Amino acid sequence: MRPLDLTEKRGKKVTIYFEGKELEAYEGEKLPVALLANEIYWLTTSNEGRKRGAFTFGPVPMTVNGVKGLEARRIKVKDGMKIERQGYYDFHEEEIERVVVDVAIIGGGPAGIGAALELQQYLTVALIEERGWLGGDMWLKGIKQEGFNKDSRKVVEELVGKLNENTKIYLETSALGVFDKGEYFLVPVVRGDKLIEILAKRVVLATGAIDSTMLFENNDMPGVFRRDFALEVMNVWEVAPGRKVAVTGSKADEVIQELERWGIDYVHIPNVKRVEGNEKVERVIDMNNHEYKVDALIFADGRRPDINPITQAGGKLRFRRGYYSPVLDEYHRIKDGIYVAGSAVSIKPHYANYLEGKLVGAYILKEFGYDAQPCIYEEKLREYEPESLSIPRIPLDKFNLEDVQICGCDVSLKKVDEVIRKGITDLQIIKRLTHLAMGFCQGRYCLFNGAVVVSQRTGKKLSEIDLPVARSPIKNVKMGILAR
Amino acid sequence: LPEKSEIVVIGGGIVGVTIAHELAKRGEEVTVIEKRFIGSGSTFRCGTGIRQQFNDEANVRVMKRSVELWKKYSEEYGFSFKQTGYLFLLYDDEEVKTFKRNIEIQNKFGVPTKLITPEEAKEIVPLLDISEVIAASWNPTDGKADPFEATTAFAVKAKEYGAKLLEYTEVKGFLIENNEIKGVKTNKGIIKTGIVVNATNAWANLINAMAGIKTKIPIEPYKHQAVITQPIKRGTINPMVISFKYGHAYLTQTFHGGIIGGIGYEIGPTYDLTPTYEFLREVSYYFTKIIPALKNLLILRTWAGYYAKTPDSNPAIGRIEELNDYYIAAGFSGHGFMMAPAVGEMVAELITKGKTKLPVEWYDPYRFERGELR
Amino acid sequence: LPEKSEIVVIGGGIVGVTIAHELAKRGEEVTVIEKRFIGSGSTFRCGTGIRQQFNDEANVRVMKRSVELWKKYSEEYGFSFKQTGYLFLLYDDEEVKTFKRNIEIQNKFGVPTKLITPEEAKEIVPLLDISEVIAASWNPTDGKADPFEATTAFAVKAKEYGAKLLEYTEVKGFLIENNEIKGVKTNKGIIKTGIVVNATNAWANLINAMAGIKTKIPIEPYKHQAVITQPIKRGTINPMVISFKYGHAYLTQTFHGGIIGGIGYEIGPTYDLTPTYEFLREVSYYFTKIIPALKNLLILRTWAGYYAKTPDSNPAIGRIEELNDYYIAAGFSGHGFMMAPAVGEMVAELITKGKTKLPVEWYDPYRFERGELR
Ligand SMILES: Cc1cc2nc3c(=O)[nH]c(=O)nc-3n(C[C@H](O)[C@H](O)[C@H](O)COP(=O)(O)OP(=O)(O)OC[C@H]3O[C@@H](n4cnc5c(N)ncnc54)[C@H](O)[C@@H]3O)c2cc1C
Ligand SMILES: Cc1cc2nc3c(=O)[nH]c(=O)nc-3n(C[C@H](O)[C@H](O)[C@H](O)COP(=O)(O)OP(=O)(O)OC[C@H]3O[C@@H](n4cnc5c(N)ncnc54)[C@H](O)[C@@H]3O)c2cc1C
Ligand SMILES: Cc1cc2nc3c(=O)[nH]c(=O)nc-3n(C[C@H](O)[C@H](O)C(O)COP(=O)(O)O)c2cc1C
Ligand SMILES: Nc1ncnc2c1ncn2[C@@H]1O[C@H](COP(=O)(O)OP(=O)(O)OP(=O)(O)O)[C@@H](O)[C@H]1O
Ligand SMILES: [Cl-]
Ligand SMILES: [Cl-]
Ligand SMILES: [Fe+3]
Repeated sequence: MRPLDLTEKRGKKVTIYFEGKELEAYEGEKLPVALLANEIYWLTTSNEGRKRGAFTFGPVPMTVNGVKGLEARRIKVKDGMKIERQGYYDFHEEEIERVVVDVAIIGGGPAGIGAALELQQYLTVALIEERGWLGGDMWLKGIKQEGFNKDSRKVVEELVGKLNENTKIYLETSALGVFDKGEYFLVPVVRGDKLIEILAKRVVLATGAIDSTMLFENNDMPGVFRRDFALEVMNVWEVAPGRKVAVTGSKADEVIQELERWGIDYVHIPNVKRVEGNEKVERVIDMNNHEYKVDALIFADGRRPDINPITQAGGKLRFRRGYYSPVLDEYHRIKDGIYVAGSAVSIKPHYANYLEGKLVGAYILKEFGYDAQPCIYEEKLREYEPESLSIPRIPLDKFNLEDVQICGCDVSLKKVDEVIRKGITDLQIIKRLTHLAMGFCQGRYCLFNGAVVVSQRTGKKLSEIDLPVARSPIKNVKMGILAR
Repeated sequence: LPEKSEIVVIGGGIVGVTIAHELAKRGEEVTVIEKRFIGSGSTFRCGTGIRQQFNDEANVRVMKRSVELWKKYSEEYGFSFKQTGYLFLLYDDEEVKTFKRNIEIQNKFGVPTKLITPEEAKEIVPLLDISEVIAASWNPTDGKADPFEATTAFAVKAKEYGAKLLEYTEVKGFLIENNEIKGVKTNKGIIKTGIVVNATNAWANLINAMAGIKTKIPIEPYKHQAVITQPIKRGTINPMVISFKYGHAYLTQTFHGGIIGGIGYEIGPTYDLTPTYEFLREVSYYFTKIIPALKNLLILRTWAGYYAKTPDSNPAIGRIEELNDYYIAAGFSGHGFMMAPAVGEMVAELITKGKTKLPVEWYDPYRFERGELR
Repeated sequence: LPEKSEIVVIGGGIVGVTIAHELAKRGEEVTVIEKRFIGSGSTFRCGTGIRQQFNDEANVRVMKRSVELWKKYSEEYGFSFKQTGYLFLLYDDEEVKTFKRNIEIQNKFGVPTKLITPEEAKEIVPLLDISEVIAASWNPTDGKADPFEATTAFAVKAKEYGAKLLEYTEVKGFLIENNEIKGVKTNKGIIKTGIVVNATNAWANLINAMAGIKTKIPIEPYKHQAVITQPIKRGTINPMVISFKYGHAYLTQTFHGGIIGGIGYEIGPTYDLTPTYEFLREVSYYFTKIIPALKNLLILRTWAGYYAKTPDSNPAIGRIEELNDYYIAAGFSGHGFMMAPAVGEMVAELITKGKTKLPVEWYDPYRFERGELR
């Protein structure tokens, strides 16, 4: 057992080296998780000298066997592996498959599975998921779940269990976007390092929501965990974020329930001002200047639909219930032939998103001439009012602005605030002046916040501040993979 | 919103503001009218300029001059223009002969371009794959600059010198009395003026239409595209590297560290932006042929913008005689950012003296109907 | 819906049905699978064929043969194929020399084309403006036919001879065991077969994709367009008149009396139909240059259709070896209607004997990866 193991691992034991030090890991574990288990948090430094971990926004470039600039999260641990830290900008110096399919479902959470289950009654589908497992956010929980009155992870197993050979599953697979060729849609997809082109008649974006990022002082430092990452390490791998854990944000109960299940000690800090520490977090300070000693901070401030795949697919947005949503016709369509389902549509219980996927799959099944009954899913859905999110009042005056990070790359809240103060309110321009939303997330974890700041400094309402649209490759792909 | 103005420049991109800028520092009173923000449009989607390696006297003289103005204003207003060179990679005797010939004409007019060696080309840009390059055209006084940074700079100076820059203000029509311009009709009232300049390149036709110009000045918007990679160590790729053989690829590194670039891949006369999968594939193929290390680099985003094309890839810059005090500076066909400082100077002189130091007549608005393509 | 079939032809356009037709009259059992109706698709949007004036031996021999089959089947099934000729108008020595050379090769292989005089060209087609035509290429055994009429005819005979023609039936996949085809998966069940023919020209890639064919066979759909005028006295314009100089214009009169035609104006790889204003303007300009009387004629409608283009404007017709009993006959690049009777014959013989009388190897599916363009 390593110090942060929640279980004794029974996988094949393996040995790796971090900065020369000999560490034990298990086969199949991903680099940052093996290092966490061994109490190692600080994995890289940004170009302007900011220490960083793997469990919040931003990329983790690491030298993995003399090969510079590999992404830590993507790398499985391997016996004899030589791992080292490096600069942010340090790079290394040194057979297309075509598959035709009826629908192409992007995203493998409850919505995606839902759609696939409905669809494979008669059609051939691609279920595309970049994640390596086929649950959704649901596979991150293991707490009993409403709707299917049954344990979160047990439901996923049941559902995956029910998939046909009519469903081609694509794990560890990144969709690069959707391209309408009139007669079909092209969804180019990357798995391992092969490019696969999926030509489909229909598409469904079952694309999910992403966790909102909280603005407080060293919010990027090692040992801060965004909700999803904390749940992943605890529930998927079985590793604690730390020995004693601070928890914050408006959905902190979801996290606390997991902590309690695993018996991980914690404090609940409703309003975080700052985190401090040399390599990692060791104190958090609240808005009343109270300090708490802890090894990690976990924040959970609500999920918001990931709008990138929507807007690259050519969909339009609406602001409602504290977040941006897809504008849909009466059939959950973004545009003719592209359906949207799940937490991509709105925030609501897993079961609801599951139904919406079935709903969306049923419409296309009806399109195809099969006798489906989308409305039974429709009427089940209405039983679930979509959730709201409070819009954050960022106490700008009360923060030391250069310490609070807005995006992954450079980009402090101060830089953004500065340009707004000089009159610029158009996010298009803000994007260019500061590098907000130009980093390796494409604004996923910062655009909305940038908007909130403009809105706050301006008085201009959020339902009027329109968002820069997502462009060509919605996910990072390198570049060799795309020739010839 | 002013209600009278001696001169009205339509369009507030690099060209529009750069023209205003010259007129204003020359003591003249100018207001620019931009329908969105200063520097939106192609200038906002633009690569990083700036080149003197052209193939005819006029363009070479204009760009020589232009580069002098880039040096001057760059340091004088503090906006940053690195002279890292332009590097044309050559692969066969066909190309070598042609460039030997281009360089010759460049030299005559004071642009000291050299034909160089593969290993020399690889000293500059160490990551260049040199295996099938047989020579390269090199000029160390070509460079790159951020079109947005540079436009905003010229903009605040133009205002300082007394120009009015009107932002969410669209031109919709003209008050034309006899053949006199009397006013420019907008979405926010009419402005009285006798002299107007059309600097809306991709939109030039629209402005020409509103003015009732009957002279054929064919300027079509075409969709060109660009890619940006993840940031990389500073000074990894310094000059603009061009490869005609590999799909009219151009690539260089941004000041942020990016490595930006595009290829020839043109999409027929359209106002559509929105990038395409086919461009994504092609740029990846071409770039990685030219510098192989790019294979290990993440692509972050892709975008599109207009080339405002004419049949001979040269702008239309001149006085239109049949409308009284109508000028055009539009249709820069992909290289209008680099020209801007110089065309500013030219247009100012036209307005102001009736003739120009530089050979502005190469860009004659009337050449097309007359059948005289360059 | 059958459940087994010796041969399955995918696509029920002129090419698809014409192939089935040969196989069936040869005693073989064929079922065609068409996703809409027999002859929808390009055949439905097609001009009126049919020409032997090509510039290389294979095409000239194939079309000579093809025309023999048009004569035979035309009268034998009663579907009407008027041999009114094709008339290529020439305007300069450049063109004359080139056509002198084309005709020469045409003649060698039994296509008796003549180079003719302006006044001769004007006897045929009295309304031709002859003022700048210096010669014309004329062959009196080229003609025109209605692609829909002709397809439906071949269709009902193919059925008579025992072919199954399946109409609202789309191919979606293939059951491939080893490298054996076992079945063609459709929207209405699977059909067992060991031999399949891909005749879906514009869609060819899709079918190739479903089959897992890894050989590069580049076939792109391009938007071409046509116009129809109001009906006019019978026999006013009898031959197909071609003018390369005036925008690759082709025009002729329909059996209804229409005067149908298009021009070169191609719109980049797309599946979009829907006509354009720019085509409307251009066709009007070109036609009225070639025959001035057209100026007084009402345009009624305009439409669009696919050319299924390859890099060398020749189809891919052959056996694909790595899939067991996969054939392709697709990519006719604008002249696939006229070829159909002959390609039917060729494909039948391939399936049936393993080789063909005609030079089918010119249309080698493998030529493109091998780098060998025609
Ligand atoms: C991908 C790409 C890369 C490029 N790279 C380079 C390069 O490396 N070097 C180079 O020199 N050039 C480059 N260019 C081209 C360069 O962007 C253009 O030549 C240049 O921006 C032209 O500037 P402009 O001011 O004439 O046009 P614009 O910047 O488009 O300015 C015209 C302005 O007029 C405004 N307007 C239009 N209609 C109206 C109206 N009715 N009323 C008021 N305003 C109106 C528009 O809002 C617009 O802002 C590139 C272009 C693209 C697309
Ligand atoms: C404006 C215009 C004018 C033309 N003029 C001439 C001319 O004068 N002379 C000449 O020779 N040619 C001409 N052509 C070209 C001619 O139309 C084509 O070469 C010819 O129609 C090709 O026939 P085809 O049967 O190969 O293609 P098509 O007629 O398109 O047949 C392919 C069929 O396959 C079907 N299909 C596609 N996918 C599937 C699937 N998955 N399952 C089942 N079926 C499927 C389609 O429904 C379609 O009906 C012209 C074309 C255009 C657009
Ligand atoms: C000089 C220049 C640098 C750019 N750098 C980046 C970048 O580093 N990251 C990024 O995501 N986009 C970058 N872009 C693309 C911008 O997002 C660009 O303005 C754009 O995408 C146009 O807006 P649209 O894509 O919403 O149409 C750059 C564009 C230019 C012209
Ligand atoms: N471009 C993409 N390629 C592949 N997978 C993607 C892509 N974008 C998003 N995804 C995946 O889509 C899935 C979204 O599922 P998620 O569980 O978040 O939402 P859901 O299925 O609507 O239901 P719930 O939100 O209640 O779990 C995630 O697993 C995410 O990794
Ligand atoms: Cl341009
Ligand atoms: Cl065709
Ligand atoms: Fe980012």
